[PDB]
Amino acid sequence: DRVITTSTRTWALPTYNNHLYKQISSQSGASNDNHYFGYSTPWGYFDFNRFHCHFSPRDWQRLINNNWGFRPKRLNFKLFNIQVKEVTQNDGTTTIANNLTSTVQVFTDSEYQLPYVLGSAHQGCLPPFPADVFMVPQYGYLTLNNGSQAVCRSSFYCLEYFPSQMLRTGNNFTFSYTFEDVPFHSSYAHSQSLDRLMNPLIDQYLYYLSRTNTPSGTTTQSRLQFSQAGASDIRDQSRNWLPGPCYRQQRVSKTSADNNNSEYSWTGATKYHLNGRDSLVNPGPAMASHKDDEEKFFPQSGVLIFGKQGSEKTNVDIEKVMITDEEEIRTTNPVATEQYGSVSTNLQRGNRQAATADVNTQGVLPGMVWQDRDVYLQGPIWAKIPHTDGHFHPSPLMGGFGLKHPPPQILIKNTPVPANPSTTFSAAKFASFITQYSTGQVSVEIEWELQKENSKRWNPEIQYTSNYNKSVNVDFTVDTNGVYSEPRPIGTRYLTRNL
Amino acid sequence: DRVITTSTRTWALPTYNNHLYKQISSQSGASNDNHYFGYSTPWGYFDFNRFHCHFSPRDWQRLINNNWGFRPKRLNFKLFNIQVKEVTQNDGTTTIANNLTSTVQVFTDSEYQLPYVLGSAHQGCLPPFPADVFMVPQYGYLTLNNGSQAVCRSSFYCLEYFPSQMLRTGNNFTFSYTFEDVPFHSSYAHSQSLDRLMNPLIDQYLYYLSRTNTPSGTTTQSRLQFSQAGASDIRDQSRNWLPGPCYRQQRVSKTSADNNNSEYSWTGATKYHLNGRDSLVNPGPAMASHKDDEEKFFPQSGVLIFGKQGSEKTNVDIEKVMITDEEEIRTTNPVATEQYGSVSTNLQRGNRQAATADVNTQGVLPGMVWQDRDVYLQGPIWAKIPHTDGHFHPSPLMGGFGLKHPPPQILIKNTPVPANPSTTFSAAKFASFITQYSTGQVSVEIEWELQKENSKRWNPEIQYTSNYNKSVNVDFTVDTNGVYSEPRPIGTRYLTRNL
Amino acid sequence: QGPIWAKIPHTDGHFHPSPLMGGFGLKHPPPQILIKNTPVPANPSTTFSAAKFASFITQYSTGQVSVEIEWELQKENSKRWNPEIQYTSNYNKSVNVDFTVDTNGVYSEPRPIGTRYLTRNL
Amino acid sequence: DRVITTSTRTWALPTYNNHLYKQISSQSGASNDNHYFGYSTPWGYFDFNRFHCHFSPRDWQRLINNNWGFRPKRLNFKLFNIQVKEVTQNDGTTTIANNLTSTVQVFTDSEYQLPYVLGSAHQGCLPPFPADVFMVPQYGYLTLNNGSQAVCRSSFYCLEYFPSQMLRTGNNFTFSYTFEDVPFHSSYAHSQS
Amino acid sequence: NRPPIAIVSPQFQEISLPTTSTVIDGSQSTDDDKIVQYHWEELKGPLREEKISEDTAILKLSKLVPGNYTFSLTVVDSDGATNSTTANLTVNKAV
Ligand SMILES: [Mg+2]
Repeated sequence: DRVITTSTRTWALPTYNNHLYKQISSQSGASNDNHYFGYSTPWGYFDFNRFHCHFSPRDWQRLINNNWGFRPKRLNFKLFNIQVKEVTQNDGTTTIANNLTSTVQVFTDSEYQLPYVLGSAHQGCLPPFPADVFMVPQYGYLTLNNGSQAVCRSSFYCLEYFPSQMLRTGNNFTFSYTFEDVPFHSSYAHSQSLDRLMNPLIDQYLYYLSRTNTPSGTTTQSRLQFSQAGASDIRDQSRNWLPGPCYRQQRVSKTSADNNNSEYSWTGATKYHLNGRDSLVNPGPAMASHKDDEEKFFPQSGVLIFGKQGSEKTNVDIEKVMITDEEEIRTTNPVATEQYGSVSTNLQRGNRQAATADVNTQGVLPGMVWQDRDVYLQGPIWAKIPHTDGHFHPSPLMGGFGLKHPPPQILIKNTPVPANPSTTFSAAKFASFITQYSTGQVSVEIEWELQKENSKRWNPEIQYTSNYNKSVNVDFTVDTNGVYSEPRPIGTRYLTRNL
Repeated sequence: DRVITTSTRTWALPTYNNHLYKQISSQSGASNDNHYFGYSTPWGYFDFNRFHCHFSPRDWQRLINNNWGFRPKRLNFKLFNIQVKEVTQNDGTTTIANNLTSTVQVFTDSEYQLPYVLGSAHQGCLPPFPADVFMVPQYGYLTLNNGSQAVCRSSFYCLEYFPSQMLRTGNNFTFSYTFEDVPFHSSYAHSQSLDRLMNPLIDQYLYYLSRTNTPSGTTTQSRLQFSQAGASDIRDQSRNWLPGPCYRQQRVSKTSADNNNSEYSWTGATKYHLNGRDSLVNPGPAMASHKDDEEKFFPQSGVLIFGKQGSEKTNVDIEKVMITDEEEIRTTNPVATEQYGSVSTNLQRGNRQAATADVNTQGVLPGMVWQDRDVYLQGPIWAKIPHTDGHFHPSPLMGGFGLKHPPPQILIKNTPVPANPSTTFSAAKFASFITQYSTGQVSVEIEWELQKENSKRWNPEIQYTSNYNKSVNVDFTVDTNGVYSEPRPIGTRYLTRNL
Repeated sequence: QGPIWAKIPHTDGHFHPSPLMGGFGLKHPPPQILIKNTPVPANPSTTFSAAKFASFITQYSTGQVSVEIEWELQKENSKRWNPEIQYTSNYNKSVNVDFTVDTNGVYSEPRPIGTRYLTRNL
Repeated sequence: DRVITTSTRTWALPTYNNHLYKQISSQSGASNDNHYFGYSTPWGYFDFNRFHCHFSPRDWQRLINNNWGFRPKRLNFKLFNIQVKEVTQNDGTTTIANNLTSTVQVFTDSEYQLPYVLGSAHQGCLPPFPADVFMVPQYGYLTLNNGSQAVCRSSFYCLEYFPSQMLRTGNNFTFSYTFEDVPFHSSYAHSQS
Repeated sequence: NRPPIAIVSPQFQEISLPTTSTVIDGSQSTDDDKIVQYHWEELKGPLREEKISEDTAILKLSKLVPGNYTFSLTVVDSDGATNSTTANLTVNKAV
């Protein structure tokens, strides 16, 4: 009922901003939806908020083929074997030397006083392959903006204001954290659909309106008739529950000829409108990607899309990305690209026919049930729940564990070391520094709690498995050049449970 | 972490209804939306459900400039120095005398058996200025109605049926109450908006559909392309949360020329339909009053509107009222006068273009966060949560603390004293009484719990402050005639916190 | 951005010793903390010379300095009825935020901030 | 009724005067009101005598909007992570290296035997913004003068005469001080004339 | 300040019948500060009644008869500075 993951990596931290805090904004001209205002800091931070920074692919398979659920319990974070190097360039040459006197400053924001940026799917975690060395990402944040300008409530945080720890070669950093009680992630699909929970052998004792008019000579006549639903009119049965909420997405095909020849990446997107500006909803509320036998379709911005190894940043073709699909939840959640259902629109009578409408948006109703989005090996683990008065079912929409008090941001930076100062006093700000960077090891150890699978089903289940045939390269391995790659996205719903 | 307010006032209680209970209704003719049926009673009641009945303006400033939250803990209520006066008019003159033998009856409805009418923003509390003497309001209530008529489940409550306390001159009344655990009100604005929680320096590892067609010779061709969002396409980033729920309001301008020349106060209003009749939604779900730089616009019935001193009751001009505005919550809640967002409406394909629709109503979705409406110095403190099977996020829409067991209604009335009876028995109901009224002191002491502000921000915050320039009158003071006035509405969100 | 204290001159008489620039007049102020790099001679000649050593190895030092001051306060306790004056940031929009760094990393203090906002009677 | 401020900064101390004490004066010609006579020393000194070396602007606002008075009680001063660098220039190039054997001398004048120059509004404190690195100012002082010349009571102080503390990389310096009873500053205006 | 720059996603709309509705996106228009006003105008086109002349970022054209169209988008600054850009639309009849 427990599994402990441990990951050690080698990081390199450069000096950012040349030690300065700078105001950054879109003040060079942007659309209203793209304006921002914030600060880039000289600090770097540690990001291990992806499952692959902790689970090897084999570990993931062991987890998903055998457990109905799992959730994080505690973590231990360490920084050791730290070394600062000074870089001096003379006559077009580069010399690097060790400085045992310089330090590195480590600030752990355990009181959540700084804007939390982990939880926004940024690229800079411990690499999935343990032999990769990574550059620590620069910490920056955004505040309130009115166009490219700031407003009075806009905040400015200076990190030196807080007490940090100084580390020189030989010193090490340790930090232990306990996760709060959070629900287990559901690593299973349902073997029953919400509209098929009845006993197909017995009729219901309840009636439903089955006919409205009946033959009357040569034409019809209004006459209400009722029936009890059994297996032959299973769609008409009385039920106790409703499918989860929806916020309709546009449907696109993995086959380019099935799509319209126009630009609707934005004009046809599902958006939310906040303080005058639009944002793409992505991935929105947990919905099924497609209905049975339509595996080629997916929600315009309703699924997590990962890049294949070496994929570029912009206007990459569909073969360069790995589109996930949440068809497992189609048993309780609506299909992302279709209406939630239909609803009555008028009042019928002798000279007016019953009219109905499709509902493309459906907020939660009493009696609704649903499954949250799946987590992936290369996806997010947690997110900080926004500090607000109300937050309904705080499960991060990208997937994962919503936490009030998430693992705190661990910020780090190289202490500035002034270059040769003048021999006459100058009040001017020191602007010449000795070029340097640090490097060291980082290890993250997370303890996970498990809910062992205990199915009493008779036939065999579905399990995640490698392809038994021959191949030039093995999946989740390094190629002939030493490059590690993750060939596909691996979800967590293989095992099955009933509804 | 505690602040105790204490307020003493002098009240005058007349005899209402001439001691009778009367049935009241709209049976004189009204619209279907205005019909009612209920009872006016001979009792009066004490209302101290406004912040200004407890906080002096200076106290309010001390509270809002220094705390992130606050909530009521306990209260002590007293009635003392009670005196009954008898009024006799002879030869067109008025004589008032003291009666030490007459009583006043006090009933505290601690078991909530009577219709609770506090919580409907009625005008009759302890005056905000401590030197004002007030008339105790008459207690009345409504029951079920079918037009101007009653129905069988309509209830009639007689208050003498309950055991009350008798008080004559010299007797005093005390009552202590403890508030239930309720969330702290959030007296702060957010320094981050929901669509700007990312690190602007690092790109996301996730992709989004960035283009749908591409140049193909002289025309375009269908081709799906993906990109990772960074700071330049910040609107397209993948996020974990959604803005709070909405129920769209019409937009009106404080500038009369910007508005349409027609009567849409009702025809263009946001309404809810219950059992055949319409009611104005006012103020509905907590939404932002306007988007940045549109301070002149406000939701037709989406904000609390207070009257300036001496403002009349009907068809008062805009200069006579003080329109509040909730622009602080625009960081998480949608703007009251715009769509929640847009949603897909069809299924695009080769010969059909993607179509979308505005969503003017949005029920809660998993992953939604929001801030409740702000409380004001001259606004409501609490409301009784309706006794129902289900009530989602029971925060009174006018603002304040939703309570299951609110401070009980304290009803009071002058005991009737018969005038000279005939000397021969008569079974007829006594209809001649000695004219009188009572008066006395009332003091309410509330203990409030506080969450001290503890911001680690570097630059200075926004604080509520008086205008330092010269003026004929000082704000929140009495004028040359002794009239106290509250010049503006004072909210509670000055301090800032991040999201 | 002004002075905190000043040393009261060591004299026979000093009327109301409150530093005229502002602040706390102290008889025994925080002492001067002086620091200097110890000289390190460069290569000396191999024959004795009584002459004063004039060739040194060029150097400088650097490090961290931290000052922690505990201040005693007299909490405001006004029983006035109307609201007071408070120091506050300007709520309107601006290109830069006050008491922040600009687009180049330069910190600035836009205005002088005094200490007299609250009010007391005479 | 208490608030504790804490400020950490990075300083750089050059060698001043090339290690010499020099007599300085206005002896190059000045007005009678501008004449002086004194000594520039090879020492530097620490100046944190401005409110912004301790209070962030937000801290200041918190202080002034809520208190009628305030006064300093005690202070703790520290020097740590000290490192000496040697600079050698060959062929028009600059090389900097670490010397773990060299020291820095720290003298705290707790008996007030040297001319006190803090208190004359000089520019060289810990920068108000915590990320700024500052140069430590050179200590100098003035004595009696008669025009650009000295007089017999003119004093000359040599700081090596006093016992100082030696610090090499790894050594740190601590100093605690208690302020004397001083009146609270009045952080309020009067509502009556 | 600098004047705003008007941008239109599609500049050569090629929509034919029976498809009668197309769309022009102007939400990409950018400027240093923010844009406060969007204004669409049909400079030329088939003589008809269904005109839009709206003030939205994304323009929705419907009931389009065959012919050539030209729409001019004008964005306004917070200072009052403006800029315009033209869009082309062609509605062909069935084949
Ligand atoms: Mg502009």
